Amino acid sequence: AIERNLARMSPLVSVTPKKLTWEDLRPIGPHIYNHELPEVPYNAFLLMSDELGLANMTEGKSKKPKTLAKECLEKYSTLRDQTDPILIMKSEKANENFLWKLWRDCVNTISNEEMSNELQKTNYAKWATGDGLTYQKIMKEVAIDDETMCQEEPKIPNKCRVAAWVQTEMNLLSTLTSKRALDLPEIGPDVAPVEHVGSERRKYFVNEINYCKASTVMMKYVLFHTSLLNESNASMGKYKVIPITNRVVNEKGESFDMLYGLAVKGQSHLRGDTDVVTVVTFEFSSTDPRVDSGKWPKYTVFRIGSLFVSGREKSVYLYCRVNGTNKIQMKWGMEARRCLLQSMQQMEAIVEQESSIQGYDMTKACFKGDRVNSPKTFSIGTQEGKLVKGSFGKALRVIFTKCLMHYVFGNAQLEGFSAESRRLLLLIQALKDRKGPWVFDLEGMYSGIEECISNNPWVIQSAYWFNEWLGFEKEGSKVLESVDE
Amino acid sequence: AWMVQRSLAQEHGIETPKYLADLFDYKTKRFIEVGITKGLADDYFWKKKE
Amino acid sequence: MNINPYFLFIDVPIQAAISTTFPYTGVPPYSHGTGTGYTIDTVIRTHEYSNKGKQYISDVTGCTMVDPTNGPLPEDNEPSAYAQLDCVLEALDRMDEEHPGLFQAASQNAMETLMVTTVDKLTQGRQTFDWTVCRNQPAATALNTTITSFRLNDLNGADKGGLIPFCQDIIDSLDRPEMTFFSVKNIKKKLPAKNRKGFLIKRIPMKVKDKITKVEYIKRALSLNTMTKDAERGKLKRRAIATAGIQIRGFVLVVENLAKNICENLEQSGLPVGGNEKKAKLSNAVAKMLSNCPPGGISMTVTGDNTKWNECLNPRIFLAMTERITRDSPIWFRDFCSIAPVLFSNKIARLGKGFMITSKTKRLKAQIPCPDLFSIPLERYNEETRAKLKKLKPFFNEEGTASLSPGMMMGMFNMLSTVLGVAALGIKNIGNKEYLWDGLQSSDDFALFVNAKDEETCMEGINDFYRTCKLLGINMSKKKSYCNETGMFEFTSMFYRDGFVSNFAMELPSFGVAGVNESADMAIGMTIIKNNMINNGMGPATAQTAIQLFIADYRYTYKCHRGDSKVEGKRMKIIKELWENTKGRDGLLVADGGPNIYNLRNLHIPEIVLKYNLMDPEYKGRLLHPQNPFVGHLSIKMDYDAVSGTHSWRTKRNRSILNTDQRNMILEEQCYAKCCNLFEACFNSASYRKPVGQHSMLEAMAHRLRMDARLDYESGRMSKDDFEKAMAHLGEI
Amino acid sequence: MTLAKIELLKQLLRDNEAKTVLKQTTVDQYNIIRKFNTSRIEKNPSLRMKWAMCSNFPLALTKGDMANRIPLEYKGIQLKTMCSIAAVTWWNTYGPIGDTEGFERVYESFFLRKMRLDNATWGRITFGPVERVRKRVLLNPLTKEMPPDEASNVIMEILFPKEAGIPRESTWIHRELIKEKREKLKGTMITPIVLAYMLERELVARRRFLPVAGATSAEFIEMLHCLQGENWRQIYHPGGNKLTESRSQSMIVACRKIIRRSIVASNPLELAVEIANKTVIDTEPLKSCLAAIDGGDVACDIIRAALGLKIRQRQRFGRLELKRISGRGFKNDEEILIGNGTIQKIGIWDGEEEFHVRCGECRGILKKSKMKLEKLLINSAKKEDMRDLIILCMVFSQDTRMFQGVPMYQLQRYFLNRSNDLFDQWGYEESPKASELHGINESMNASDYTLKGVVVTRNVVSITKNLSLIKRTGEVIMGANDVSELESQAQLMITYDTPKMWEMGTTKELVQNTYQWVLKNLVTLKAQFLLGKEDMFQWDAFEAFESIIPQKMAGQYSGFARAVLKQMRDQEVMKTDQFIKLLPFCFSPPKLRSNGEPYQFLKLVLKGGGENFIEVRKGSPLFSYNPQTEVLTICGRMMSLKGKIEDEERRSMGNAVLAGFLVSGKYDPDLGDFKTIEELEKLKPGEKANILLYQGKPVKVVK
RNA sequence: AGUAGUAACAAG
Repeated sequence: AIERNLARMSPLVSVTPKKLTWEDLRPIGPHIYNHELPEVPYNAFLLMSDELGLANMTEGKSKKPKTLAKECLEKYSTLRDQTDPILIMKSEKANENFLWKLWRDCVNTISNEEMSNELQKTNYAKWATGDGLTYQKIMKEVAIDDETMCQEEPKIPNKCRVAAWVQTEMNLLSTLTSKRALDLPEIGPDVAPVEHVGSERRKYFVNEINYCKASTVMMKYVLFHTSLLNESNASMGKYKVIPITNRVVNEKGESFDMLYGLAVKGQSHLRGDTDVVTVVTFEFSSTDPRVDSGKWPKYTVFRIGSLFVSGREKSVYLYCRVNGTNKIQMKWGMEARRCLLQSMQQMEAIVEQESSIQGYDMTKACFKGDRVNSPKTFSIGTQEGKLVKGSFGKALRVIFTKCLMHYVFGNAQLEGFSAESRRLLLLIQALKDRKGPWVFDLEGMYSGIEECISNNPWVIQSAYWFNEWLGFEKEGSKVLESVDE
Repeated sequence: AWMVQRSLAQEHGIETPKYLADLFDYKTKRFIEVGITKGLADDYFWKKKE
Repeated sequence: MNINPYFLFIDVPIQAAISTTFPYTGVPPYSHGTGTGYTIDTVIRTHEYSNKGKQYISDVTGCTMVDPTNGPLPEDNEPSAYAQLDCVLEALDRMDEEHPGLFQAASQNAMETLMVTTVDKLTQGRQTFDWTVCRNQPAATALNTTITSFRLNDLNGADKGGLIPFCQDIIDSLDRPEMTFFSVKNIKKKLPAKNRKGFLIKRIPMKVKDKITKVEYIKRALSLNTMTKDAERGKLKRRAIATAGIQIRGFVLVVENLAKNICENLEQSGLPVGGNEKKAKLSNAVAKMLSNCPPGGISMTVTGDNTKWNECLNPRIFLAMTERITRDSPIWFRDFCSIAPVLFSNKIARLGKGFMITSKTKRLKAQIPCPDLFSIPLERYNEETRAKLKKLKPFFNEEGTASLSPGMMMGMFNMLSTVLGVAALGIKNIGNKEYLWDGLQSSDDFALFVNAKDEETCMEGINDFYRTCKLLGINMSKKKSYCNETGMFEFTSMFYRDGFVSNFAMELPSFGVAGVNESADMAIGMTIIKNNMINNGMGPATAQTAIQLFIADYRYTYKCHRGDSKVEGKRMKIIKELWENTKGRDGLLVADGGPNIYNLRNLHIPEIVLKYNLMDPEYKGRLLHPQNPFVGHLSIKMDYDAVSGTHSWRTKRNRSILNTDQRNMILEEQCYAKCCNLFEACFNSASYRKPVGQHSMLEAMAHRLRMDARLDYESGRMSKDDFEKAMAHLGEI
Repeated sequence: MTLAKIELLKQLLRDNEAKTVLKQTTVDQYNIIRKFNTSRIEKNPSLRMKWAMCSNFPLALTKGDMANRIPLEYKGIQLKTMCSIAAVTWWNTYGPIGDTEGFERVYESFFLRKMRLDNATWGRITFGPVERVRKRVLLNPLTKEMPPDEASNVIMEILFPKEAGIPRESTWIHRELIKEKREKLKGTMITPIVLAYMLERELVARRRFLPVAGATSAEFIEMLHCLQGENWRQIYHPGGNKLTESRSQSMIVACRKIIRRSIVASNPLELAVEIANKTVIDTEPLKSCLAAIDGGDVACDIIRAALGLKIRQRQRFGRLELKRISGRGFKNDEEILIGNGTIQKIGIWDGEEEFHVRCGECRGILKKSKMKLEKLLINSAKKEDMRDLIILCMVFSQDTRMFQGVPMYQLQRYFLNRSNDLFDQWGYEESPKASELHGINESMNASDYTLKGVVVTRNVVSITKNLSLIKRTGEVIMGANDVSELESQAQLMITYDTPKMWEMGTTKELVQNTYQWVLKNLVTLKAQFLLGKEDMFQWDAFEAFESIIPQKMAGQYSGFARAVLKQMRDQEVMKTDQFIKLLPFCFSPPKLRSNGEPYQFLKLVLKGGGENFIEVRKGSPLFSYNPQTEVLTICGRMMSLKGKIEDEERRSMGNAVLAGFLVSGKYDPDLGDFKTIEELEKLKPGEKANILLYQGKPVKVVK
């Protein structure tokens, strides 16, 4: 019955097999190179590479957040007591006076002798919080008779182009600093040889990540979201100020307490998981927003003073922005520490496989090198259109940063992109391995990938990097096609 | 019925019967099994003894 | 120098570095608002694939029924629901030829299980559409309302104990002219508020009573409650999922248990096997096809993916599958297995909340329900929703639901559909051509191996597989599927490369705090770290870091940081005192601000058992106080090992909803709780073992407490008075 | 207590709502009404926990006498109202010091895990390849293993003896275990439900599939995470006692794995002694295991003879235990139709054999031929021992009457339970009429119509160089090729106290380690190949590689490989990746054709599964090379060949594929199809042919 | 405003 039906079924019904080649692999996401589109703006919750922590010295033991923010601002008093600023940049629908009035409200409320961190429910605070902006729930009988009411056409994400800042964020976050941010607790004593090897490995692996810039940024998100989640439950009705705090230790072991800025929590009667609480982020930065103006259309920047770094006064600005978040995004911020495990497992797997080859623990050999072996080098990136090698430690920081960016720019667009582009990735591996891969509808794959490329900076920059990497593989493919034949 | 049979046997300090008993005298501390045959009584008696 | 993360793939292959391509540290996409737009898409698209077939109005329900089975064959590469019965039966005959006693043996195992299976077996299926209240409830709650409702219309099949008399009453309750039942109703009580309108609708619920006509009840029994799937990974757009009623559940269990018994024996099945046992089975299946390959010929693996799985597969085909499978079995069991497909064949789909309309000028919003969905011009709905409501018209019902004969929405038949997917794999060759296909199947996802002398014939074999699957109602996604020479492939997110490579990012969300309690989550947290070392390829350095990161997250969640640290808090103020009071500080648990003694070697040992020798006698006494108030009512998806101390506590029930006073809801919940606790006091084994008896629950307790009184008197526990008072109280009852 | 229950029952029944519940609800339906929850299933517990801890009073307190001991506040901290998390900490700090006597006896199972770890001694760590076989294993060691149905009845008799119901046979069977735990679990004040869990975890078996390598036993599986990875080994010695049956399996696995190595090398007996001296089954040596245990198999007797001990000619068939009186058997893979109607490959034992039998208490003598029970002299004993003795001997004999009446351990388990199928299909005959002899029927009683070939009576070496045990008469009893080739997993750890422990390893371990040894010494090996003719081929390291290769094809591959390498040697067409790939196959003594040319091959197959093969032309799962990056992939692991490849090697592969063949030009359609192995071997010298190296690269090759 | 993205929240 099957063979009779298949014979009498239309031949138009078919799988349509086409053998894949390099020329068929067209660069994904053509629209991201079109300069006629607007370049993708910065849309993260807090600043990352552009951050500036007003570093205050401490004993190295936990204190209250308001007392900490008070003492940090005390030590940099010129910036605290600024009432005549310079407006450098403004967002489209922002307000200069309300944001500045709110900034002063935060600095004054934190500086005072009282215990309460509650801000007064002012006209400037109510605007930046979004007071009474919800629509009123009327009865169904009234709405049916009302001819003016309609179902809204839903907003669709913008179609943006490649912004240069996403590359810069990746570069700077991957770089090493002299500042350890991680708060890793104690474990049991090492009895077994495996535990001795693992703990010896951690010295190389953990310090490599801990000293980098991305890890200090990670811990800022974690500690902020933890305190933001607590205030969201414990103070639903109240408008409150929350300091952007982080503790830091240097190579010699002396503890610094960093104040990256202040943030205004809005009213947070968060019943549902997706329900939103507005958060207005006032953050310090040395970055001049006029240098790369397309990065900062969401932000309202004030020039608030200067600090003597090197031999000259660097301008200290104040990046003000109305932002938002929900119970889930706050919770996944508290569990942002797992970015270590995803990167550390992946790179330890290489050390273990390399240890199997040479018969001993190849941890030091991979990082620093040894008597027998050279250091493990990876193709880290490009420079004027040619490959550049990076050390084992850099590759770990690159992959750690990659896993942090998955959180910072984590949404449906990244899920669908990474999921559907993985199919295309594995086909490239088949062409590299010379397995002779075939495809049934190649434009169907691209349809699934390219719909997800919209206004997520990491999805757009990944599409740029995918096409760059694809080019270097295509260059290497010319070697294999001239083998034997 | 089994809960009754086990509770009695456990309290008095005796072994529980394998079959489900029909009666139990408190003074004797012995389970009882009733049978209503038609023909001979001794024929049905020794069948139960097996 | 610009950094590139993809450049890692130059040195390392993609399967080796597959964990990097899974962004699981990020936030998953949650659904917002109504799911009616997503549900209506599925209803339209299901009919879109079956519209060329027979249409007819059902005389029972009064609904538009579409039937693609034995319909016109497809003449294009769109999703076809047009399955051919003879083609399905030939694939099953081929299976029965290769696997002889398997069809009738699986039927008897399912049949003998059915006979032993009780009604309480139903109370373990997560959410269930409670037909009484018309909203999703737990399986136990939804079942209990149905048993009590059935008693009001003279249906005491549940009382007999077995699943058969309960299922007999379900099919008989369709014949009833009226259906009296217990239901819930609101009490809109006004109160003054300080918010815009200046009032508040304080809704109070309570147990009332209702009656439904024969036809309207049949619809409720056949209904599927729909809703958007939150937190779905690796996908851009959201989608709808259905949840069926308590009636169909009894029959589905049997049909799935039947297909389970077939699946286990099939060599190319993904289900019911899982974890390491799957990885064992699949690696054996791949090893054969590599050594089966001819000399000089090519073996090619297809990374499979089927589009519109649930939407195209028809219940009428699954009815025919049960009729073939249960050949030698008796007529009653043939009729039992046939019921579940029949209910799916005549099902109705509920359409969620509805759609919201708003005026931005006035800043006013309003939810339009599904009954009042067309009570409004279609121009007032948006451009995309307008086209959906027009296509829905023929299938739309008066009570705000949609008829849906074809498809499954979210089909419960995973096992039975896997058999149908394996049935396609069982053909192996068509037209005696120079190839031999085989594969692996796990409901929707598959993986097809194709041995042949040259790759031009392999693709023709894949083309023959594609076309054969269309005859069964299975549509291979040309967009998402792909193929290559054997050596590497993907199947159920498991990536093969001369052997299955580990993927750590898949299990990464489990590493956090579980959410049960301090004692349990500690045991879980170490076990998760312990299992991932064994299975998912976590090395010792990353394993030890996972220990560290767990204690950090554990301490910040439960607010139980080290006693020596200066971290202020409500709990921490007492921990600092306990740190000073206790001598053996290593004996303290992490929940009481103690030190973390866990390492790789001792993950399998409970913390209370680890630290027992280092504890103080006063501390362990308080921690292990046998009658403490924190340890509630316990009763014997994964499991763990942990000592039941004071940290084994329970969270509050989620009752505080939008000014909803639920006093009467909790009264019913306490009424059953009081009755069950006293039964557990009388019968101590009831917590451990399942009690049995068709007789009354009072009668079991009354006859028990009489024998307790008699034996207490004679042995000499009670006095002459207390026995006479006790015997007096029972005389009343 | 009884008075308190009745008073509460009366006062509960006064309420009309509760009265309607207790009367209508059945004892079956108790299970349903216990789980009645009106609120909702929590779809995000990790979120809701973190959310609940931020709020004031998330926890719940049970209403009782002890719950009122906690105050409403303590030093400005609101404890209860439901309660806060601070209430839990307050209890442990300033609460009632309760009774914790018998805590160690209740949680006895968990303290045994601790003392196993505490008393254990950790051995060496070694980094290298590990073949992890995914097998079903026991997770934790039990007190006494049972099914869940039988275990629950034993737990019921201990904790709730009044509510047991019908007394099962298990009550009588496991009577000493009930009595023991009854006396232990008594003085404790911990809830019965907690005790029932702890008894279940030390009785009901938790068996799950896990990746295992050399350690199957439960005391090892509980540490499995620390024992081994995919790329490292950790020697571990768990504390406490160990089962003799667990030492018996690893003893058999140890001796088998020594034999498989030593067969290949010249003077097998020398290596057999050398390795068996320095083998350690966990802690005890192999010598002591072979001396202490009176069991083993074919392999153990060969090693016993090699080391110089008595040879226990014994065979354990599960519950049955035999000892050899006389005769030898040989295995034959034949397909027998079982009575139910199924085809099954079962190894039948040929020839006449005679065994001294013993099954528990009962004893006897066996006599059998190929698929027959000729005689079965046995003694009088208990009914269960005599029944098992007769059934296990009938299954062991492999009689047609046994098969026609329904792989050997599966037949054992079937006929142990369902014996009525066997006794009917077997048949009957007249009893012996001697004074001492008697007969018995199906029910194990004295009868006239006895079973066919069953009688109940009242009365009760040197070793060769090539590993085969010879009597003084000249007849041989064991053999090198008489051992099973089933390389099963060892129950306990097996340490070879040698520099060459890898040599007793798995296929892929040996394949990986061998090619690694070639790569390290590729400077000296490749240099000497243009000087030494047949000096390199016979190297110490390649003996272990030949033990992987099947004995039948081992010689043909050496003749093939040496000739392919000699083309690269004599003529100016050297490939380094091919030199690495084929060199391990050249150790074996070569076996050419009748012509003088070697046997041509596509793929060189190795032992254990269809994954394990080397491809001569193409890459393979075990071996492949990538000339773009110069990355050699061995069993997943990637090594670099950079700095050790010649500048003229840029050169087609077809020159180093077939022995006595070279590439003239490229694919010529006029010749026709691609020529297979048989077609290529049968061509004349000086004759052209088309060859496909790997799907995509065709070549024109001349002899 | 903003979060966010095929529809919501911005208290009921």
